[PDB]
Amino acid sequence: SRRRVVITGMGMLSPLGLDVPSSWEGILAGRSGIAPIEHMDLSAYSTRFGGSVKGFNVEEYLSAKEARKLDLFIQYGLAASFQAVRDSGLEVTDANRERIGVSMGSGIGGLTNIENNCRSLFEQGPRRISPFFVPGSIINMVSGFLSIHLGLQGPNYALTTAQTTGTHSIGMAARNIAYGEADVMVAGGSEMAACGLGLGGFGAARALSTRNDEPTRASRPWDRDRDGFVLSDGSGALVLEELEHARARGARIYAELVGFGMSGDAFHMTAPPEDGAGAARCMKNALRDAGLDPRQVDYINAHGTSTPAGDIAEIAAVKSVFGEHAHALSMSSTKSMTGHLLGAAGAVEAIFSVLALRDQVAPPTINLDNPDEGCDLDLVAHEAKPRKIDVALSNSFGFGGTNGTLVFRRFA
Amino acid sequence: SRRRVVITGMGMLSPLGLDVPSSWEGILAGRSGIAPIEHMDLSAYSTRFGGSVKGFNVEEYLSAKEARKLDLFIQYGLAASFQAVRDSGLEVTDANRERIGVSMGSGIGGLTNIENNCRSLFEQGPRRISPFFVPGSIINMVSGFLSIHLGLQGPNYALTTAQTTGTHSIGMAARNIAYGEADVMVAGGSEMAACGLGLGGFGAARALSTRNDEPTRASRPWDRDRDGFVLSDGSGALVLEELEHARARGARIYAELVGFGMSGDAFHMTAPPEDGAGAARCMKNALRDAGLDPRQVDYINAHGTSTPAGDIAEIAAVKSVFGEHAHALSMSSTKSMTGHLLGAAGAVEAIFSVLALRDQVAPPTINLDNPDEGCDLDLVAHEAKPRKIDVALSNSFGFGGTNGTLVFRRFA
Ligand SMILES: COc1ccc(NCc2ccc(F)cc2)cc1
Repeated sequence: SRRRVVITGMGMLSPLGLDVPSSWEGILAGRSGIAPIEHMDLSAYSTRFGGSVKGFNVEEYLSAKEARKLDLFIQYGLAASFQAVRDSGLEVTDANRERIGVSMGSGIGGLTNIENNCRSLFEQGPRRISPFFVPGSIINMVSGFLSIHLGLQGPNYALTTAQTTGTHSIGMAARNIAYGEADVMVAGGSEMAACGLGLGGFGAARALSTRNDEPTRASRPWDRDRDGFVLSDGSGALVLEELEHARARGARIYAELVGFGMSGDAFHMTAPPEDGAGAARCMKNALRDAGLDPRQVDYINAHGTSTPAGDIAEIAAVKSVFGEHAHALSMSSTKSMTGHLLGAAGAVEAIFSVLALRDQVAPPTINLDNPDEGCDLDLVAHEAKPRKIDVALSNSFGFGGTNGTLVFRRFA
Repeated sequence: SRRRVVITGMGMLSPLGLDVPSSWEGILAGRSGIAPIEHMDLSAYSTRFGGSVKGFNVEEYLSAKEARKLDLFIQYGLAASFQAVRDSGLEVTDANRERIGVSMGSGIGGLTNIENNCRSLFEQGPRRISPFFVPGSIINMVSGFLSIHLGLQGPNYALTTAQTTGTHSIGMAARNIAYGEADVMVAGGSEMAACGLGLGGFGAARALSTRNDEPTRASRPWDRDRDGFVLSDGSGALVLEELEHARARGARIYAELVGFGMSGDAFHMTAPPEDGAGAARCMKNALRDAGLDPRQVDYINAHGTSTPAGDIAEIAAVKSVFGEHAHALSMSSTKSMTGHLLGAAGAVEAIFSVLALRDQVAPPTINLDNPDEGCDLDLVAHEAKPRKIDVALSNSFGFGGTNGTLVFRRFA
């Protein structure tokens, strides 16, 4: 019968910091992590900025020997995973290693590695492709390498649901524990898509903000002057744990994961429907899964990408689901500060939602100077809002019309 | 308590054929789909052959214009998915569309598109990158395009667990139905990694057979002269359906899916442990999930990749799990004929396991001329073996030590 799932450990690399506390301090202070990109010449590109991880030292985690084999998205996912496991206090033993698994996802995986090996193939020939190209680039190898380093023998998999990945990874990992397939899961996502192929590919779709002359103001969810998402890098990982397992070992519990929803839009390969129908179906699944009155929802960490169509679809969905209570909850987009970490977005945002519960504060939507037509909810414009938060919802939406919602609440 | 899951529809593209019955006819005849790769200069590569899909006509499924937006691996996944849904007879309605979902995965996704967009980027710069590059290449777009085309609003996701993808996709879709999150799922995988990057990437790791002179003899699982796997393309899709739902509409039921196991080796990035301890845990987990004793197993569709270490690990795993019954079951690698479809391997081999149940026949391991040291099980060398099959397993063991096992049973 379905068991309860709690969060005992969290870990992160973001554009705001090299761990959770440093990232969260930036979130509550309204700081932007967005800056012109330094790692490549982007003069031929329409977008030349994004949310980079600043000062990442892989030798805090891995030998230089091993680090050289791995795409940055794997390095970031392992860094977040190691933080989360250490934060949990969990000791892996022969008695429990079969009951601990990992579901760390990515939207794109090792794009830097692919580009670099494609350059070798075209300029030199196939004999110059790295022997480590496949195991060092493909998406499941955060789950794989973490399992090898910590001896995790439980369910070992990876989701790839584009901008929904982190949310789906956490929800499905919670189902593994709920249904008895595991007692512990490390789950979340990681992404490093900031190479020519990534900025070029999103650029070709005209999906990205082109505010190159003022990057900290580019990401402006629900602002009438928004012009697309800001591409960002990093990782979130959480340790999910069966409740009685956590209680038995005296774990610190941050919050309980009470609900998870998925739905497909079945609308369009890339565009969300303007009315938010799929996001509404997804949230209602998640609230019913959590056994909640929708009026119990205090805080929503929106997907809030700063696209014209996405941001308005989310208002329409929240109004449809919550009716008059839509005017009582607080909803914010931390992408205003972090940008869009794509497959890691739902992972860092799940962590921000849990910290909103721990600290009783709604993070701000920075840059919300002129709310667009119909964007008239409490969007926590400019400044963090201390408030009562018993229930927090984290939403994600992605290419293929794929929707995820996580529902967290305080644990006593 | 759990609902029962049955298979009511199957679809496939393989190196043996453009549908299930053509592919299966090849399998029971011991035919190879392996040949030198055409319309591609592989002079500089150590492997010049593999399993290509021959004469695929995407315009049976899509307009030319919609096909130009999608990587081959997406085309192949959609072809198998549309076949599977047709074969099921299912009518999607407003009354059931929220209960029908998709989980079609890939190990590598859009390598051909990545390669062609790299070419444009390096030669001409980012302004020649296709606008459809990202949504036409990312792994969740089979689930996405299928949901949009058929109006599916149920769980929409994609797994990427390397060579385990197709098995995990089917197993986790089965869990969705068993635990009441959906009534119908389309599940499986697709792969098209025959470009410079795929042949070059696996080749750089010296993971591929280099038997260029005799491509049909390259894939020789458990044979003492095997020298690595053969890279193959295609797709498999199954319609999974809650039993009472299948019976109420008079569906043709092929078989029941009674068990799913997952484990992690936690051993090595690309090699299994010599004793297959992870594969043994995974099969034991799958049989426990099915409430079956190892002695009830009749037929195993092996992972059987034709790698030195992989093939011997599976023999050790089977001897460990099945003890005095290990010689009584039949175990065959259809990869002897199809080669290794990576993320689609588990999907086409689940279909072959179901068909082994329908037709009471163990498919051959072709090329098993000189069984290696300790390869003394019934490996169905050279020719198909009619036999009693009530319970069939299908195993997948991939990079990162990620394992999957499906248990299928005759339905009456
Ligand atoms: C935007 O284009 C894409 C980028 C990545 C992927 N898949 C993951 C992946 C494939 C091959 C690798 F070597 C490493 C990762 C597909 C499409």
